[PDB]
Amino acid sequence: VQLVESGGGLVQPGGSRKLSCSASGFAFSSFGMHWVRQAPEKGLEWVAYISSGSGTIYYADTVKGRFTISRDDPKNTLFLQMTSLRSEDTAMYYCVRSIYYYGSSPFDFWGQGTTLTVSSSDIVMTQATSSVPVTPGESVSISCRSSKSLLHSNGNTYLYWFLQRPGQSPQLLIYRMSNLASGVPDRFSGSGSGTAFTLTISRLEAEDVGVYYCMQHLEYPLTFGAGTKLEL
Amino acid sequence: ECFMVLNPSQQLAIAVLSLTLGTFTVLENLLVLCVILHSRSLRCRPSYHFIGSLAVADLLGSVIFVYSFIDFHVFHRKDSRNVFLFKLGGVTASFTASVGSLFLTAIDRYISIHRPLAYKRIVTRPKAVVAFCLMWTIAIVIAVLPLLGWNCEKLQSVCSDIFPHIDETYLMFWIGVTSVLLLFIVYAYMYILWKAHSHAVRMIQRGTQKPDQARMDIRLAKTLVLILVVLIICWGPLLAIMVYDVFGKMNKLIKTVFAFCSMLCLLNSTVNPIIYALRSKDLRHAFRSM
Amino acid sequence: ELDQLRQEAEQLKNQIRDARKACADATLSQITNNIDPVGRIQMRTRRTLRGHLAKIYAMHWGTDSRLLVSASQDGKLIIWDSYTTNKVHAIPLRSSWVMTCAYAPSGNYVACGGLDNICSIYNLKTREGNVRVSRELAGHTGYLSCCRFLDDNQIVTSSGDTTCALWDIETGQQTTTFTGHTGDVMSLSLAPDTRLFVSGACDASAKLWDVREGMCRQTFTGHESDINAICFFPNGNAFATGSDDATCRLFDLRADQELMTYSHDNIICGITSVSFSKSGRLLLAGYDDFNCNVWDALKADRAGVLAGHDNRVSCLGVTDDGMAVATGSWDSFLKIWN
Amino acid sequence: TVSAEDKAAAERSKMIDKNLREDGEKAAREVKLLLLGAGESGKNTIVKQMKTGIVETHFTFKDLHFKMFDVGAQRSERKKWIHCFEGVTAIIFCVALSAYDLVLAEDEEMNRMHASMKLFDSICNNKWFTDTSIILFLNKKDLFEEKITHSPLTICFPEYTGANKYDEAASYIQSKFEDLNKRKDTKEIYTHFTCSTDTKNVQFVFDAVTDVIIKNNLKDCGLF
Amino acid sequence: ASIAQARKLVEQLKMEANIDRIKVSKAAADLMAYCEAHAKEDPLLTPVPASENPFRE
Ligand SMILES: CCCCCCC(C)(C)c1ccc([C@@H]2C[C@H](O)CC[C@H]2CCCO)c(O)c1
Ligand SMILES: Cc1ccc2c([C@@H](C[N+](=O)[O-])c3cccs3)c(-c3ccccc3)[nH]c2c1
Repeated sequence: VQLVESGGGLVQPGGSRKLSCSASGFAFSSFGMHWVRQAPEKGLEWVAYISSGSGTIYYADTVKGRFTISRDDPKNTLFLQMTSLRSEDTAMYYCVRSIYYYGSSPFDFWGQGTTLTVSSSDIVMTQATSSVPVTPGESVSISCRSSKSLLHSNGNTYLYWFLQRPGQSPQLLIYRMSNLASGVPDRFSGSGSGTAFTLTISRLEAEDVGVYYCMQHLEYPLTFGAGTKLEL
Repeated sequence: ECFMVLNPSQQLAIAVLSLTLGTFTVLENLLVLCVILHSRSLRCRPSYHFIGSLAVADLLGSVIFVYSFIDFHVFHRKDSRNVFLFKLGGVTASFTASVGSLFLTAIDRYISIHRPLAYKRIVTRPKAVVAFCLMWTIAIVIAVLPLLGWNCEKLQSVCSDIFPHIDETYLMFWIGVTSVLLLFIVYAYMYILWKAHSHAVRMIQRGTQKPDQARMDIRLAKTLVLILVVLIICWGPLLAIMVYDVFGKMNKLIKTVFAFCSMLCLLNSTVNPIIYALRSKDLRHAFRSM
Repeated sequence: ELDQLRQEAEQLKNQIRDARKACADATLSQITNNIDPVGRIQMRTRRTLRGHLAKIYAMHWGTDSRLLVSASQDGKLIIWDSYTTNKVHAIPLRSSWVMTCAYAPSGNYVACGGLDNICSIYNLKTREGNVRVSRELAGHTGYLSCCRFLDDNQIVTSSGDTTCALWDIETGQQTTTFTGHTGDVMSLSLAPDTRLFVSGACDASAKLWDVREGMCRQTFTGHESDINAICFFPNGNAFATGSDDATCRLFDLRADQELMTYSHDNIICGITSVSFSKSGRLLLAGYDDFNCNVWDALKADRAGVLAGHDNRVSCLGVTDDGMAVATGSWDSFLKIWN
Repeated sequence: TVSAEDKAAAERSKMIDKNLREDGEKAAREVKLLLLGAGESGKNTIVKQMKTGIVETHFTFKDLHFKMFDVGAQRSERKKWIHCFEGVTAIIFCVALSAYDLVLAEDEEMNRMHASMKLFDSICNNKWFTDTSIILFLNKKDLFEEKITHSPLTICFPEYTGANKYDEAASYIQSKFEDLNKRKDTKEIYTHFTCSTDTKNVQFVFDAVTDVIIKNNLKDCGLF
Repeated sequence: ASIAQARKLVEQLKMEANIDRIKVSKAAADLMAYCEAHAKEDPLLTPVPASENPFRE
């Protein structure tokens, strides 16, 4: 229901640092702990993970041996520790917790995030448009394409249609198959056809205009496509 | 050499009686395996696991030993050292497994009598199968590995006299292990009666209510004296002649008396399942019902 | 004064059975015959579950036709994923003695209840990632028999004394109370159209209850012993009653008469549960003879035995589309045939 | 090695299995005592001595936790819910022992002990409790022994033939219901003759269950 | 009292006796016709092949 995030400021490469998140007043003993990094010109990419019980830890394509998740719910000690920090790490971070059931809503809620400045076979999707100028009163229709087959043998395709209102935190629109998420107006919609995925916004308002991103990842590395910021 | 000290007049009688006892053993052990292996709720408790272990071990050992014994004496097949040592390993493995099964049953009943509150969790299928497999591995290892390397022809051996090609050190190792396990069995079956009598006396003394005498202690004594009597009468002289074998004094009659004492070794496996898998009220009711 | 009352009582009782007697035309067997039987049809267990420690008493399917719920003697209500055998989550109860568990059509709520004459309702789809007791209805002095959700807000319960109650979720006060049966009530099945329901009693009586009107629409008398299980036809205009006398029977609402009687001379022990399937073709029954028979509703002859349970079968169920068939007995295992 | 959904949904089974197997052995360390017999007579007071629907009472002594299932206000059929209590260690039956002397009766000119006998015969021959040993308590010893002098016992029942001594008259009626047992091999009946001034009135039953426990183990291993 | 409770019983019986009923043949035929209508989508009745493959692994 809320996140208390600790971490930020200006640092230098090679200096270890821990970024923490707490979910007080909210059950979190059985939630996965995806960590997401912000590219000012590109899309978000997933950088760290841990599952329920601390029995599984994953990493992105080029971060093995660099990050480490430490989770201990008795003392609310839930954070990331940095190892071998490099200069090119000036970015902001989100912490999203989500757990998987049948019929669940993965990534249904998102954290607040915090910025941090540092002194100076992967599946890739294609965005139909990028850096589109903003204009009110115009319905939004955005297309996306996938590199490989979306349909896993289990029948659970990965169709993430994250939306980001101008502000601090994003929200989810479509998670698995054209299904709306919680805490979002019904004006949004999503659909897909083969390798073609579509986001649609018919009614416009002061909050309908924002940035949009998509995921379709059968493997561990999760990474958005090109940034489609309307404000740019 | 020639260790076939034999006369056909008694040879025929010994052969036929050994064959009859072996048939009895295989028949009763097959019956016990049939009654236990129904894979019903009887299979659940480890006690029937140990009982079936004893049954199958005796079933295989009796037939293998009787076949080897009849082939050795009435056909006089000298064979070679390699084949002979392999053949003699089966009897030792089977007997060690049988003694281990008796030891495990005695330990199970000791745990049941000693502490009854935690017995339902102390003895459980995982620990039972771990101990079962460990005992089988130890038995088969001591049966086969030493015979591969330890040979009378090797060094410091008198060839164990009555046994053909056995070292003196190897003979003493088996005797001590068997004696220790039998002593533990006797101690467990004595402590069971001691605790049962103490419990009966405590029940009578305090005045609590509920065959005129103490049915519990008397029934347990009637059940558990026969087992000790049978075990002693079956393995008394055999564990003594082999000690005399270590002494080294050789006589014409001692071979004959050892051949006669083989009767008791076969009869122990003949009679053990009758007193084990039938004395149990649960097992008897299971047999009567099915 | 009582003599004339009693006289009019048997007069009215004789009036009803005379009307019923003239209504019957022919037996159900003579009209359901002359067609090919299903024949020998049984299947192995495609899935098999575990985790329970004692005898299970009730378990219910879901609207999604995949998820499951289960309740046992121990205070655990477990949610099952049938396809991939993994337990979604478990809910600790307050009373070990439970006989009733139910799954809401929307999937948001679950209902539990046992020997304490209370009905607890927990919320599944919680924003805080837990399962919390949404409601706790307490308006009976006895023990609950069966719980079946009518909607997201209306629930009908059968008490153990003589009665049934239609409730409201927001306020624990009973919306309607149905009285009769002059004895204990054991089974309660609710119509697919959510407008009518029936109940089986320990006095060999079955009564239709009007959800809105609140009065007994019809009364059915049959069997020489208790009634333990009942379930509507998927059409919604019939039901089947399982009794302790090792016999099941078929009833039609508009016919108001018996149609078919299922019994076997080999078995003498009664029925613990009954259930249907798609198209109302296979009546499945879980007995206490360690087996679970599956007989055609049209033809009472045997069509398959789902043997493989080590104790008496307690529960049953079928998927909404009619794909798989779950089960459950006094052994802690809960098999899912398909 | 499945997709991202399943690699995290096969860990839910792991935690639920560990919770179930952890909470399934915590409840196996407790004894369960039924009281299908009358308990409102004098057993309430006994409950107060140790320290509507099913009444669950929890107590402990000698490293044993006892769950007393006082079924007092059910007021329904006693046959439908009786199989739920199958598997309990013992059934505590209770008699006030102050009826023949008092002649309380009030059961339509019938003495209460005929009803008590009927209950004992119904419970002692039940199919679900053939292996369960009933444990009988007798209360109100002081009142019985103080008002037995003037009370004629033979008037209630002519079968009795004895004096008015308190330590011989009561022994006659024990067989009345004890001989009703149809299986004397395992379904033993115990008695304690409790008193309201008695201080040790529960220790007895504890000893009793031990006699039930050890013997039960001998059924499993097979010493009997 | 017995007289008071007799009024309720006779009222219930007389309000029950006048309920409408139809013949058994029409009601029985409806279930038989219902089975034919939904006969095709009956995996347990008519064994559906393994094309869709539910509950596979
Ligand atoms: C040293 C292994 C102890 C196993 C005890 C087996 C027993 C004492 C019953 C026994 C062992 C050997 C024999 C015969 C002894 C003769 O000294 C030489 C030929 C043996 C034939 C057995 C072939 O398996 C025996 O009759 C009983
Ligand atoms: C006819 C026959 C069959 C099997 C055996 C075995 C081993 C089998 N093996 O090779 O391990 C078995 C023992 C018990 C079950 S099978 C030995 C044996 C035992 C110990 C040492 C050396 C040989 N003699 C046998 C004779």
